Amino acid sequence: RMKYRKQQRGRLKGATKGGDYVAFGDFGLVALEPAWITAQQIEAARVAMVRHFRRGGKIFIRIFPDKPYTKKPLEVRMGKGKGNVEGYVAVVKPGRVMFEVAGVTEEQAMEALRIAGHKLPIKTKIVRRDAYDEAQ
Amino acid sequence: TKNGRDSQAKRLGVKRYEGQVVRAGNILVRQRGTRFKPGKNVGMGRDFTLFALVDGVVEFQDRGRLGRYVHVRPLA
Amino acid sequence: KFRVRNRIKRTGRLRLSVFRSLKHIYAQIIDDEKGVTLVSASSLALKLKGNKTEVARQVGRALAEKALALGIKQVAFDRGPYKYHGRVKALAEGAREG
Amino acid sequence: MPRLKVKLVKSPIGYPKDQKAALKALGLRRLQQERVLEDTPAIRGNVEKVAHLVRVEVV
Amino acid sequence: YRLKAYYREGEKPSALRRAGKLPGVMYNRHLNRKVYVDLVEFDKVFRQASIHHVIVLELPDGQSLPTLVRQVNLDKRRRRPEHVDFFVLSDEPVEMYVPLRFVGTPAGVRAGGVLQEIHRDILVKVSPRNIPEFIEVDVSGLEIGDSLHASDLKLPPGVELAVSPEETIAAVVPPEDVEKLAEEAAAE
RNA sequence: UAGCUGGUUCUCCCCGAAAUGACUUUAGGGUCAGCCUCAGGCGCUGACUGGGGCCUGUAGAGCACUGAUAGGGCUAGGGGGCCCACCAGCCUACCAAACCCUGUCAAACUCCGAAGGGUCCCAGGUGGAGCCUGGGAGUGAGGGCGCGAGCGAUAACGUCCGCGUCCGAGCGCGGGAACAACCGAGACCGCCAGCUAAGGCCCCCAAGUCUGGGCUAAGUGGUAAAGGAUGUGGCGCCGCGAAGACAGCCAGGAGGUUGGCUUAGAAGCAGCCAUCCUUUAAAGAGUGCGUAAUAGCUCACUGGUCGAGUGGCGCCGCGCCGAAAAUGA
RNA sequence: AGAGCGCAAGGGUAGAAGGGGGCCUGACUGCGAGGCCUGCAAGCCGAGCAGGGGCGAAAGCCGGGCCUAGUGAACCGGUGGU
RNA sequence: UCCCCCGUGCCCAUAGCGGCGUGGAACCACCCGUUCCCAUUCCGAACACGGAAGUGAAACGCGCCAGCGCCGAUGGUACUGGGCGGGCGACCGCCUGGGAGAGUAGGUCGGUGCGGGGG
Ligand SMILES: [Mg+2]
Ligand SMILES: [Mg+2]
Ligand SMILES: [Mg+2]
Ligand SMILES: [Mg+2]
Ligand SMILES: [Mg+2]
Ligand SMILES: [Mg+2]
Ligand SMILES: [Mg+2]
Ligand SMILES: [Mg+2]
Ligand SMILES: [Mg+2]
Ligand SMILES: [Mg+2]
Ligand SMILES: [Mg+2]
Ligand SMILES: [Mg+2]
Ligand SMILES: [Mg+2]
Ligand SMILES: [Mg+2]
Ligand SMILES: [Mg+2]
Ligand SMILES: [Mg+2]
Ligand SMILES: [Mg+2]
Ligand SMILES: [Mg+2]
Ligand SMILES: [Mg+2]
Repeated sequence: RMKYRKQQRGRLKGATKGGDYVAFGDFGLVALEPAWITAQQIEAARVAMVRHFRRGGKIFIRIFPDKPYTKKPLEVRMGKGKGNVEGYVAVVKPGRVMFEVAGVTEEQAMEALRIAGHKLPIKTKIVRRDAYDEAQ
Repeated sequence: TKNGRDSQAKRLGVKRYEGQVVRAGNILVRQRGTRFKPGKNVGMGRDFTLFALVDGVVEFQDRGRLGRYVHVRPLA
Repeated sequence: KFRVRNRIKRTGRLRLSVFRSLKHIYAQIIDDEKGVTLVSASSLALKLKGNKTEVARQVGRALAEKALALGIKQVAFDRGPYKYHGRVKALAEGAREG
Repeated sequence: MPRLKVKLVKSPIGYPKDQKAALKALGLRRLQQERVLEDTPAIRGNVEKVAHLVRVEVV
Repeated sequence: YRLKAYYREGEKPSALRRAGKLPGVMYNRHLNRKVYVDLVEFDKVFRQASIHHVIVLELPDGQSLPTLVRQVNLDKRRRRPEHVDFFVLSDEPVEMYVPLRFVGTPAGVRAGGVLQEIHRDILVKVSPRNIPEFIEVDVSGLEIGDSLHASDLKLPPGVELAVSPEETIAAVVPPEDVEKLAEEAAAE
């Protein structure tokens, strides 16, 4: 990344913008609850996704962490926290689309996304595709 | 750390509003630069202060490209 | 270019828009805050002969008569992106000389 | 502007200042109080903001 | 396709949904009317119907209008349609996203590749009479690392690409298993 | 001397606060301001409200600036290769600026932008309203709770700001078992009167073992999660079915082929890829177990048996596991 | 308008506040209606008036730098005048 | 009363980028010349002066087209004064009043003052 040091905490209101639509691939993974997803949680799901089906197709990770996660070294109250301990996170709100595979069968995706679900803190759901876009 | 710092509040912005009677010289509105332009019977100072030159009522007139003007319609 | 024009606008009343042609030289006493011309003594497009400079002097005197008739006197001249020296000079020159 | 019977039933205790001042403008003292006022535009707005505290009647 | 529509007026928008009706509105260059379809009906209908084929709406007025959903407001928080538009056609040409059936076995899949696909549909100016269920895509000579653009599309008669003459259509990306995981874990 | 602690004596009557701001060798003290109360003045100006004008940059949304940013195309530059130094040309499932498209993020980004609030004019508004002058204080540790933010760990009866409230001072009264601030409700005194508020209406305990309609058999109720499971009920979708379905049952479950490559050894059953034909009512270039490897058991398939339903999927409610603590439950 | 506007950042700005040349010293004295901000003190804006002076043909502008930081009550004492 | 022009103010892009076409007697610009007023840190490019020919190319004025810029409803959401409910929490839902942004249909190569010249 790149920008500067620290950022506010902020609350996680309605599941508004934190939500989209299967923009790529065939299948997808949607969050049911709000939460800051850690960089490790992402890597955890990603590796587990590709490691399941070897030489798999293409995996799209729509979300992206950029919020500095603050934290203090087990002391008290001098200034703002050093943060960075857990690294970064992404404002994931219900409805959002974290992962979505492509160029692969339905069983591989059904299992891989299911697996990559446990790698994530939030209770999730898997959506097919339908045709819901925006046209005529 | 080394951060706790901030110059106290200058308390700027719109002082007088439209539909308000005013004397002669009343600082109608203080501003940072040119968020508002002068106008009919309305002068300004170094700090870009808007103030009446006559006696009357304040009025606002947006004009897109030109900007937002403010003036006082005389009457007695 | 019209900085000068805007300077006079806020100044007061009775502007004197001196728009000159390469051969003509018009002149109007427009009052802002309403947009209305008063004494509009044209030049070549009016009656005068053919001598831009001397024609200017007279057309200026033309404003004077018509103006002094309506009870006006505020010499709110309007350079109108023009250097004061030649044609436009004689304009306010003759107009103010009487 | 027909009459407007308004009876107080919900104690203002615990509600914001403005609401309290409303029942003062309407002249409402104790609980279960009667008070017949006109139906003027302003008087409406005040009885409206406290509708959850009183039961309005069209007389 | 068909669809049983009705006229709206004052029925509460939210309370309407709870019953079983999907709110919506038809309109065109001159028309404008509050309508509302049925959830279950519209669902199965719009499933195949989507936004490529035309669907006439049978109003109680016996009027058969050749409409097609110009837009849909998908509800956040677990996907589900909230609102639906219905652009009515006539005879003047009209733009719209037409389907795209990519057919063939790209050289990419041979050397172990990935079925990339950009525009699964393309907007194109076209007369109302023309209703191509789809357009043939000659994707086959496409090898890994290659791609296909809009300037290389096969257009049927009486139609034009209402898009940029260079836009992409699809591609062929590689896998990403062990070679990347092992290499990336150390190279990062 | 004590800007510190402790004490400060009779009665009834009206009103009635603060625990904030600014400066302080100031922080548990003061000065002015704010909030309380008298006295004398002024008299619809008060709080709150209707209508109208004006100001502003948040929730939200957005990507037009500043930046970040996933994937593709195009493309300057760097690296590797074909190739020869006459130094270019070409490829490059490579690193990758700029530009376009697809898709996003932001307190210190904003093309956009409410509910609302602030203020002036017009009108209701007679209240322990308000404005002016002067006497008198106390107050300058505040706390919960709700909402919006920061800090914290999206910990704390935590902390620090804003808007409001209650305790403070209403530890007076009812409910919540008991409990300052949660819900009701503002106590001048008297009555062996009646209606009601919250919450209740089997007993301790006042009031219906009241009425109709369902859900749950766990003592859930009597309140713990990711995750897990033919627990039970209700709605919608799709497949097979009396031209014979689901399950079990009777037999077969075959050739090339010991599918190609590979392999000490893979023979549908260690590892990689290809990805037919015959017979037939049926048997697939083959699912599980076994074996060094074959042999052997199995499913889908077909037929007979058999005879009325059956399987999968999604959604709504209650419930189960997940669940281990110290004197007696 | 993404530059510039001496120096931080913001609001502003080419319909100049930005770059150049000419003349020149209002980087005046004596005042100050009426205001913003405000507990106090302090800070900030300022039309218009008089004397007198600069640039301009003139209408007119000038009581220091586009602007918001570049500062210190009182006391005690120094130097020049009245 | 009506049409085309010159000036000049108003609405502040639905009035512009652009592609094409039109207009010259009259208005306007360009064009001739540099002696005089005046000037370019160098140039009569511009600022200035005395004015015949030629042109309407440049620029400007007037029309046409929607490829870009721009304006953009309707319906439904997001959010929210005020009132109320559910969870352990992160939070979620209902009544009333209010209500964008985005996107879709669509709309635009401008309207309008006063004075003046010509028919
Ligand atoms: Mg999970
Ligand atoms: Mg103190
Ligand atoms: Mg005091
Ligand atoms: Mg936001
Ligand atoms: Mg108001
Ligand atoms: Mg409090
Ligand atoms: Mg109290
Ligand atoms: Mg109690
Ligand atoms: Mg009750
Ligand atoms: Mg248990
Ligand atoms: Mg700038
Ligand atoms: Mg200058
Ligand atoms: Mg300067
Ligand atoms: Mg003061
Ligand atoms: Mg200062
Ligand atoms: Mg003087
Ligand atoms: Mg002293
Ligand atoms: Mg021609
Ligand atoms: Mg909009």
